[PDB]
Amino acid sequence: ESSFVEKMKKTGRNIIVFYGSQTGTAEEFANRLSKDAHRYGMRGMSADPEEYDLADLSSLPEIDKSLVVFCMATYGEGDPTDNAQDFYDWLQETDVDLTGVKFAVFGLGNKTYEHFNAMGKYVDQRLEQLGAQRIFELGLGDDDGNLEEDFITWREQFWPAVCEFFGVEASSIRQYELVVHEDMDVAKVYTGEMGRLKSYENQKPPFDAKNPFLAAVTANRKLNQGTERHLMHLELDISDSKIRYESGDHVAVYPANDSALVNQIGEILGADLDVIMSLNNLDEESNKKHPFPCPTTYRTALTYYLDITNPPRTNVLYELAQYASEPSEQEHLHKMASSSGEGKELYLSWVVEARRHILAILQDYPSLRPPIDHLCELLPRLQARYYSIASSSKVHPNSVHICAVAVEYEAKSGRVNKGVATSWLRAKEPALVPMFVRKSQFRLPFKSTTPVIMVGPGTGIAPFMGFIQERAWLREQGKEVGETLLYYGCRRSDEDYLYREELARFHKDGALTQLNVAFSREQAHKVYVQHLLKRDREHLWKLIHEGGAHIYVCGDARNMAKDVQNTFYDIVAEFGPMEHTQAVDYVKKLMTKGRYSLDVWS
Amino acid sequence: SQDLSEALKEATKEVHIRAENSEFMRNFQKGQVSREGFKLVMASLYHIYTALEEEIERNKQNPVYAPLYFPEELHRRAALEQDMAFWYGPHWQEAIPYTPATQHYVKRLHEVGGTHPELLVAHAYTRYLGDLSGGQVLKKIAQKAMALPSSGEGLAFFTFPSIDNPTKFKQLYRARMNTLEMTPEVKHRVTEEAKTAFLLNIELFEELQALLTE
Ligand SMILES: Cc1cc2nc3c(=O)[nH]c(=O)nc-3n(C[C@H](O)[C@H](O)[C@H](O)COP(=O)(O)OP(=O)(O)OC[C@H]3O[C@@H](n4cnc5c(N)ncnc54)[C@H](O)[C@@H]3O)c2cc1C
Ligand code: HEM
Ligand SMILES: Cc1cc2nc3c(=O)[nH]c(=O)nc-3n(C[C@H](O)[C@H](O)[C@H](O)COP(=O)(O)O)c2cc1C
Repeated sequence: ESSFVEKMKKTGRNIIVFYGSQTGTAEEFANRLSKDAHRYGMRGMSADPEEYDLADLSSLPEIDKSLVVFCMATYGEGDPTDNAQDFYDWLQETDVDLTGVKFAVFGLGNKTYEHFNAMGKYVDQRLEQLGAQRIFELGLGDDDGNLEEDFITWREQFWPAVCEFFGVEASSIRQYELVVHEDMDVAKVYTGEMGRLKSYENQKPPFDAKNPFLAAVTANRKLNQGTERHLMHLELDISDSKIRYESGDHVAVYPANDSALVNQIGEILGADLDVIMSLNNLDEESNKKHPFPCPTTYRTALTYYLDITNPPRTNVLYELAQYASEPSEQEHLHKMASSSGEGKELYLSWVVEARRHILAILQDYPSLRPPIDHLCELLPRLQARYYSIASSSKVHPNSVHICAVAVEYEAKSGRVNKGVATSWLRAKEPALVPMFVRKSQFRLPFKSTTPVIMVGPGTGIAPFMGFIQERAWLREQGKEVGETLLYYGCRRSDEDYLYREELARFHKDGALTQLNVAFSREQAHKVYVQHLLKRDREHLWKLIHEGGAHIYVCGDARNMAKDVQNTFYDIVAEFGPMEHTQAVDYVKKLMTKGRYSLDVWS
Repeated sequence: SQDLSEALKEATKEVHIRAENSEFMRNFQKGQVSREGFKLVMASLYHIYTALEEEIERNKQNPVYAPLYFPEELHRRAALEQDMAFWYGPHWQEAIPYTPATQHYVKRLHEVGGTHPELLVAHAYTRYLGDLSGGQVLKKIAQKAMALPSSGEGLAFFTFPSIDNPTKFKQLYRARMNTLEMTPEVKHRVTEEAKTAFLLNIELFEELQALLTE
């Protein structure tokens, strides 16, 4: 086709978006993205790259306020897509100078492959190498979690940053319309249920994400023996739900921000929380009609529907800039949308790091008198929290037990913050809880004879309690129980050693073969479950290799899980003697076979 | 290798590559199916799963298969029925076709469940695991091709209610197979049967390709 530089100035645009699409996902992203520009300041066009003459790239800065964007999918072992071939090889063997050219890239990928967004990474790197300048972070979409979610996140924060570098700024364009139903009948207003109206009152199965069951809290005891943190065991009765579960399974939970916290926002925002209302999605052919169950109050929303705790995203701060009367105040808000410079430096420091929630922002920015309805547009939905079930359905058919740490801490915000679910959970005294049961493939093996290694430092001991219960049960049934190992860990023996007595009972009952306990602050050198493993290596090896033992790692993911993995690698490497790298292969094979299974979080 | 799961992949490595490069599959992978084309295959599959799941039900308690019984997490019959209702309307019942390839496959299934239970697992390995690997991409190509609702109607067979992570589930499934007690003679039989099952699928794909472009 006739050159794209010409066709931009001819069709009246500044922004251009190229898509490398195989199955049309990249295209989908590209098209939505250039259509965002149109009502966000500028005006974009999405194009198939194979039909335009790509030498014309350093000819882009001839269009004033120009930016170029790339949406490319990673295929195979990190290789390119169809319509992207001409470009790719040119890029590989060019180095003619791109100084002054503005760009940004989004990668479409999957974490189960070891070439994660290799395509996207390449393109993003290469352009910089030629003299060109990046405006926004390279996106790393992931199909293992949810690629779409990763995209939407990235997109949410792109536009605000783009605006700030260039100036532009309609910086305000709405997506919902407020419709007060000021005089309206009572039982057609949502009170915080998740699915249908009065779903929380009319409880019949199916019970799930959209019709939670409300389980009655049978008890709550502080397992925490010290004072450092509060760690708690709760018992949720699911008697007539006829929900089934298996040990190691999750139970998901629908919490409510502490109403006290709620109220402050309402106050300082200065509206009536109890105002019955709806926000209607005005983009008519969007069947996503309200951001949350409507009709309902602001009270009901802030308490049950919206996420008022996890700090703001960049975009919402940019949105809010407009309600600040103070110029200086406005400026700060405007800055924290920049994807780089000082602007990015600040935001990470004073928002995300300091864990300034919505409320804190308002408190720290007096000018912010934004409308409550518009805020109830800009807030993320309250995500449910899930908990590894700490019971066995064979000993507790009618009860789902949870183990958890309650969250609470001095941030750099000066503000003491609270955990939503955990604080909420804590207040539930022996009071109903909306929850469902989601399946995991964290499971005990079929052969009761199969030995088990359980590694569960901290609350990670949770699902493993269920495991232990099940093993105990087996022995009551006269079935042959294999070797059963718990490698647990905590800070100090008298402080936070979860289920001390019951675990010990299990020890002496024969049900738990070895109770190994890593006490980490009982000396000035730290003692971890890896250490314990190292100590026992030979015993472990015979179990894994002769007994055909299963491996379970539950708990902290950042450090612990992969330290444990490394320890296992070393065990393999020395005992059916291998190259380190051979050992890793063996380990990996184990996982595939389904003999090494995890269940972590942060 | 030693473990059933490891063995089967190696034994069907060849067959898989040929199944996936048959004309129907390759075309499908670039997004080239007709509504009739899609309609046919689903119909055929319905019969297969009805037979398979009947046999499973029969032998859910025999230890040559009991460790591979996943009614909650896998069973496809109800889901397939939904898709038949969507694709062939309220009359789907005897409206759906019943190709020769399909028939042969089903009758083999009957035999296997009838006198060779120990081998069921080969069929199961071929089927369910496939659905959790290729299946997810295949579902999503359907939207581009037939542009169906992200309300999900017509793609119940490709949607897995109970299974939160297909990668995770494959994990467990493989372990489950290993838990079956079998002599390596019987292991070899099972491996052979896996190949047979693959062949059965492959024959279907090429049949239906004839009848489309036609
Ligand atoms: C599959 C899965 C299974 C899980 N199982 C369990 C389980 O069995 N038991 C269990 O306790 N948890 C479990 N979790 C984690 C759990 O769901 C929650 O993350 C946790 O319980 C806190 O929820 P909350 O709403 O109470 O706290 P939130 O209100 O969500 O706030 C907690 C968040 O604030 C931040 N934070 C906390 N302390 C600090 C600090 N000092 N400085 C800065 N930031 C901080 C972190 O982002 C933290 O995740 C699991 C998670 C997953 C994904
Ligand atoms: C659309 C083309 C297909 C592609 C690209 C494809 C690709 C793959 C891949 C990459 C795996 C490995 C999964 C993993 O990484 O864990 C796999 C597994 C599998 N596939 Fe396919 N597949 C296709 C179609 C089919 C077909 C037609 C069948 C048979 C009906 C099938 C049956 C299986 C089975 C049974 C497994 C499990 C193998 C194992 O245990 O590792 N697939 N496929
Ligand atoms: C056969 C195949 C192989 C893939 N390999 C990788 C990979 O190695 N690394 C990665 O990050 N993503 C990988 N992906 C993820 C794709 O990029 C992802 O599915 C993307 O959404 C497809 O985009 P498209 O529909 O626009 O082509 C792979 C996808 C497929 C279908």
